[PDB]
Amino acid sequence: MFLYNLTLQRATGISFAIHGNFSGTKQQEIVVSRGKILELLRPDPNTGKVHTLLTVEVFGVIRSLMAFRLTGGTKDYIVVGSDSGRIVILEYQPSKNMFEKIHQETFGKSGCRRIVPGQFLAVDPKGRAVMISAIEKQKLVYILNRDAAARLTISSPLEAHKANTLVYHVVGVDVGFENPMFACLEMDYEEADNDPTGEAAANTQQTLTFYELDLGLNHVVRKYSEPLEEHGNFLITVPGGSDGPSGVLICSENYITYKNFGDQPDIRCPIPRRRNDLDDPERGMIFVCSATHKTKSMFFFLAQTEQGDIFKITLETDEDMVTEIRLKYFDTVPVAAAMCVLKTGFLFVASEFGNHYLYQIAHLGDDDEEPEFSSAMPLEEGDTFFFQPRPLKNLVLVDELDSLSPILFCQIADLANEDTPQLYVACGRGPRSSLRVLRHGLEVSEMAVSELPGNPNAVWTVRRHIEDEFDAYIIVSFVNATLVLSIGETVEEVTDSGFLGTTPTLSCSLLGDDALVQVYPDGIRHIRADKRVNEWKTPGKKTIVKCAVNQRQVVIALTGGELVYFEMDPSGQLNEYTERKEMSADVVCMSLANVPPGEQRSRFLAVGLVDNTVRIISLDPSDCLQPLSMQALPAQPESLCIVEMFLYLNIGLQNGVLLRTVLDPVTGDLSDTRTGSRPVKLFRVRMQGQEAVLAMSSRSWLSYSYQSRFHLTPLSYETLEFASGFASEQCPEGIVAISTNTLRILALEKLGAVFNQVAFPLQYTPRKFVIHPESNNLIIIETDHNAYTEATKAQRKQQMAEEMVEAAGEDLAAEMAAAFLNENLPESIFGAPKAGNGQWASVIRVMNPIQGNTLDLVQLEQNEAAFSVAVCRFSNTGEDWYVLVGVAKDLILNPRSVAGGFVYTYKLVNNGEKLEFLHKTPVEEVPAAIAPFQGRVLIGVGKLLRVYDLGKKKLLRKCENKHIANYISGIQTIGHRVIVSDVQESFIWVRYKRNENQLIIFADDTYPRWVTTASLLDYDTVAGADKFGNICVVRLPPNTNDEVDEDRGLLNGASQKAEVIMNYHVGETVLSLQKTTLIPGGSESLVYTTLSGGIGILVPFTSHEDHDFFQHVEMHLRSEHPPLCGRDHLSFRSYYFPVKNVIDGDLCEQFNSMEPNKQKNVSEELDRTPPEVSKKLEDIRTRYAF
Amino acid sequence: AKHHPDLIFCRKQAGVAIGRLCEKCDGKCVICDSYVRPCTLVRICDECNYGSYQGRCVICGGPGVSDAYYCKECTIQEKDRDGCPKIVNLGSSKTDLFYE
Amino acid sequence: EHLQSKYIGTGHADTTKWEWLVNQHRDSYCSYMGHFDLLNYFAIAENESKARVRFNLMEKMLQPCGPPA
Amino acid sequence: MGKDYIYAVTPLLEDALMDRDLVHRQTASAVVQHMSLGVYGFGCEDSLNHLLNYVWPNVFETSPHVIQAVMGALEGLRVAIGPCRMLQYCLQGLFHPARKVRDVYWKIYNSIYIGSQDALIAHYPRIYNDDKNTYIRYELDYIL
RNA sequence: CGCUUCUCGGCUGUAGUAUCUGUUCUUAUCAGUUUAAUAUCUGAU
Ligand SMILES: [Zn+2]
Ligand SMILES: [Zn+2]
Ligand SMILES: [Zn+2]
Repeated sequence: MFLYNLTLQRATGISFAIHGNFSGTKQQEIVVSRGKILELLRPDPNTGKVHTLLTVEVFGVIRSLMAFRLTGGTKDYIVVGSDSGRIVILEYQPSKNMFEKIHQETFGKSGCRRIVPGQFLAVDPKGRAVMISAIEKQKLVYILNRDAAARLTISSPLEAHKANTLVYHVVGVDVGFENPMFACLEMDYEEADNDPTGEAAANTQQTLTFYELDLGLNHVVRKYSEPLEEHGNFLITVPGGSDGPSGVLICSENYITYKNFGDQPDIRCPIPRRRNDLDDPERGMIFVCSATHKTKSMFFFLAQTEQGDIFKITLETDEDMVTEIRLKYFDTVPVAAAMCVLKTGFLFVASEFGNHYLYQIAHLGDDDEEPEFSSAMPLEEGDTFFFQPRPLKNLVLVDELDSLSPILFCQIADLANEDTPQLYVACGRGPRSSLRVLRHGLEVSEMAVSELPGNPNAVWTVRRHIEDEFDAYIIVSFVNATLVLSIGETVEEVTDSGFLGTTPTLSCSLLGDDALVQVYPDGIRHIRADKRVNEWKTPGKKTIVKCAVNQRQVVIALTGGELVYFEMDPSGQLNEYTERKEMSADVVCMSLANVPPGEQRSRFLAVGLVDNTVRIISLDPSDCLQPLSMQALPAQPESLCIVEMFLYLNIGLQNGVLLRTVLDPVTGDLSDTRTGSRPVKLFRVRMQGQEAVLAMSSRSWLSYSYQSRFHLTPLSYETLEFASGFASEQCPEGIVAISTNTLRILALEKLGAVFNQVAFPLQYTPRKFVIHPESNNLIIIETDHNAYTEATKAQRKQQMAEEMVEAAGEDLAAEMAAAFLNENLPESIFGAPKAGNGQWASVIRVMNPIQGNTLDLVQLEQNEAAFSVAVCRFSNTGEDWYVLVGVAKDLILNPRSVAGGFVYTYKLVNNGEKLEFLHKTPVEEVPAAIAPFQGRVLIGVGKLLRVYDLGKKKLLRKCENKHIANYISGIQTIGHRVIVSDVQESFIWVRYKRNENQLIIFADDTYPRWVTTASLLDYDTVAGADKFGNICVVRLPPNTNDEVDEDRGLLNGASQKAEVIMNYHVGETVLSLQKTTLIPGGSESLVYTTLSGGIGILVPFTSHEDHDFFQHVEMHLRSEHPPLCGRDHLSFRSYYFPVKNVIDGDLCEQFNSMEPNKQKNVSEELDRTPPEVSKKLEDIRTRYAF
Repeated sequence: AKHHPDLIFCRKQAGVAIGRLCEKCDGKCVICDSYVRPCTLVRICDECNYGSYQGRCVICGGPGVSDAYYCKECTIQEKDRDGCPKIVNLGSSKTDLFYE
Repeated sequence: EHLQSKYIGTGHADTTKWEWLVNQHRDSYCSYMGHFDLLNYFAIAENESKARVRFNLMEKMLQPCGPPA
Repeated sequence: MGKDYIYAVTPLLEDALMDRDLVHRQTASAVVQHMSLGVYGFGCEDSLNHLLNYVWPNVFETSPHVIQAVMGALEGLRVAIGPCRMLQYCLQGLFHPARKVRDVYWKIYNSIYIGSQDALIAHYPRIYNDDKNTYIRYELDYIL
């Protein structure tokens, strides 16, 4: 078979973040690296949100990322080091909106090797050189200059190779227009690998080394090399030259050290720990972020410990020497990978797990109240620096940017009884863990909801002037009456607006600059602001069936379909045109384009009729009321709307189908999507400062442009009837939409994403959850290494209170122990305490997946950690449900020494809302895989697969196997077969027999995999994913008879070796595979959810013409459009195993992102036209998924 | 070359100087000596491109005419990501033929 | 000879079990911290942050298997 | 374009690599090399795994032309069928008793290692711990 | 210049291997070198 990989939700977790003037303007930008994805984010200063400006798939792993400024320069170039053996320097072109690759220099073979550089990346702060460095043996220095076209140039790479040397970090030492130096934390290990005593590797301390590039001699020399009294992990540049004391701060476990060569005495300052926080038996504390800042008077550092405690670090100095280093507890934020403090006083934190945040700095400096700390205070007894944590004081949260990393488990299910399915996702690490529900809709925020009597069939919303920023009137038309409401921000019905709609109306608008129009099927009422009613009667006894209103044009259709035009004069009154046409059938809909800013009348008019035909008619006065082009339709038209952003006519039919044509004096192409079992009604809505079109069906959809790319996304909301735009001080930009007997002022706040995230927070990192299929409820097991269960939290709290009273309380304050006891710190905010090593907190939570509330919570013991859960129903007992939970005890993870597990058995008594203990069986290794099978369960002990059955005392085994290798991690059954996933090798097919009870291995796979999870596709094939990033599909050979009864194997294994029919690299550890159908009216597609937040699909190809066309498309795009980092795309997808039968659709869907000369070249090489290629390229996505 | 097994390459760190091939050597891959599918330019190091050694044939040492290239089967095997492919020594061929 | 001086980790006809496995462990550690997502996966399995895991890996690349034999 | 003509000529090279005269084997090994780099990434990894079974016994030849032809074929099959498959073939000859087989298998492992050092991480065998040293890569072994 | 008759004719150097043909040890132990293991090599009766 032939697959096709699409990404629905791109990856969202951020590894690297850098900031600077990438556009070249005064405002700054963030550039983040999501591993495989390079994005540019703009932190909008007035409104505080973050807006993505560009998102590119670089098809490598960006191992390091750093921005640098050329000396005497305005733009910052981005310097990317990746798994290819190339440094690559990029420039953001804001005009074309792309990353133009300025330079690309190759220095070694590809992949995340140990010898070739790319992992560490330092740059000179002035911007004259750049050093790209490996974890071992070799470094390189490029010399960047600018030649006379103001153009960037690179020298040949200098070499700074030093054998047998580990490099912990590298950083650019500031030297103002001096020879550039780089500082690195090296370690020489050859004497540690030569001496078998084991103590020579115990006194082999790090060396801070300074490499000085001699521009006069064009080579790199080790200038200084000073050892370190403790192992530092990373360094911080200190600004210098004329700005500060040029040097390198060195962070390390429980210490921060200023070190700079020549004359400075080495300044150590111990890291302030918390007051009596209960996580430190013996554990140190390191920094994880740097965040330097230069506020044009002084400079400071926003360092952050591993719990999340941002410190503000500042150097107090004489002439150029540092006198002391002093710091204080700035704030506490969830733990970040990178911080970028922005000028204009922002602070962007990129939490590596969970949501990222953007705070506004409210009180910088913070030199007022807090007991600040210093290096030169002569304090002994370890740290003696004890700050007390507190809620936010210096920062205020402005934006929470949403993310899904890490997706640990996911289900596609329709538990909320909606038509489309839903994504139930586990997320987060630690106390910030959360179960998130995702739908395809848009987020619909109810600003206000009113009930209307009767049954309203239409609404409109108008202002008084064109210059009115907000609206002043709402018009609701019922079947036989109307009402007019007014907004004075307290919405009420009015009587003297001038409309007086006792008859139902067909429209209202603001025709004049301050003059209005009502249109009702008994006449047309021009209402000037001075309430002057220009009535116009019907001609004869025909009634007005349809209407098309504008600023300066009205066109109505009366019964039989007779068309009457009305123009707005410069006098302001309406003038009927002297030509009237009756068309070939009745008119079911009409629509006019909105009037342009300069233009004084709208040119084209589209009219849909009962012949299932829409006609386009020009209304320029040369050829008014004269046809241009017709288009036939399959069913009865219902609604038409013409917009720009390049004009498009959107046609909704009486069945739930929407179409779009391009518009000009002739009409062009056709696009279509089934919105639907309801007649589609189309309404122009102002969205995001632009135009967008709301379609109405059994579910409401919104079609809106987004960087020349329309998104037809539904709304996560009920079925409605009629809709129109809205503006107020209550809601600046929203929709007024009515459904059955009610009216709703709604707001669609998020117009970027695809899914609607709604989260319910959890206690610990949720491993996996099952779905109780009767009365749908999730049953989550949550389990975290290095974590107290809250019984021991309360015990350790009472113990520390007892110690704080007992430790010489005579002279006294037992108030300290009481206030310590009854003042909890929010662990989702301040970080959970870490319980040393080998401790294991775990809960079991039954949760309603609608409201998200803990319907039951079952704690476990101190080290008993849950690892596998299954709901099932046995055959030897009756109908009653059962919950199995695999538990372990004293697991310690490295070096791996489990102390035997258990399997808890619970009853799920009642509708499923609570969970009675039934029994507890002990097993001799951790049961990592529980799976129901033919009314019993199958339990993978780990190298031992056992059938089990219920006993009233404990679970009773029925069979056993012992020839399955290293460790079980997954058991999946198609019925009569078992697919045992080893943790190292592969899928092992096992047959279970009915006459006997044997478990016979009858097939395995030739490759080693390290399978994480897997999924069954056919009776034969098993799709699996692994730890390293790949996705394989293992289909059994066509014979492979299961009837094997029971010594040689074939190659030390089984005998019928299965075969592989795709291998593909994804770049992230794919942890959930599921065969499902994400859209009804679509077809099945393997949905994978990765670990870095991403969500993708693998869809089969129908016919060989599609497969061959897309193969030639991506085989052209590897040539014409190479990836940004230089990583070869075929040799990225063939990272571990070579690729097979999968076409990368993320490279294919970059056909819509090239310059049109390239698109014309590729498209004429494909012998098609580029709109037809883009139609064919989005047909697969809209057919299979979103 | 692969025909003469005693020839050694420079294999130092490849700089920015683009390698050139003589009129007698035109079309050859540097590692393979095959004529088809050139894909990647040759970057020779700085000692192998200094002064009088500029614009000189990578294989020969004669005066260069065209740009040098790796074939596609050297590109996809990543034989272009080892060092400077400038053949250093002249050994046991085109020296006794000079002596004959 | 010249390979094992230049390209480390290669090995020759007399490479013992300890040298082969110590090159195995060092290449494994640099590919753990090189890939972002293997580091993600090893950070979820503890509650350690990513810099704690990188310091724990980087301090282990000196003598990962034990003293030589 | 070798995706179309590889099934036609695989019964030819399977006959050439069984033939006694070693020029048949050196030229068929050159064909295996160029064909393996020609069908890379097209899913013809079964025919090349068939032909590797006949190419691989020519490892112990000592004529220099046939040894460089077979070793070019092995490092040209490394990218075609994977470093995993070539590591499975290069294993258990790395520590063979004879030096004559140990050095050839170690130089094919050196070609694989410098060819693709990152991709070998997933494909290394599991080697248990002895008394004094620990050899199990425990980090890959534990599971969420 | 033209006309006729007879007869003859044509239609090297370079790098490297695989083969034959040439000729070769019934030394007993021991020990050491060496080899995957023999072989090979080195000595004392
Ligand atoms: Zn080549
Ligand atoms: Zn050179
Ligand atoms: Zn030449």
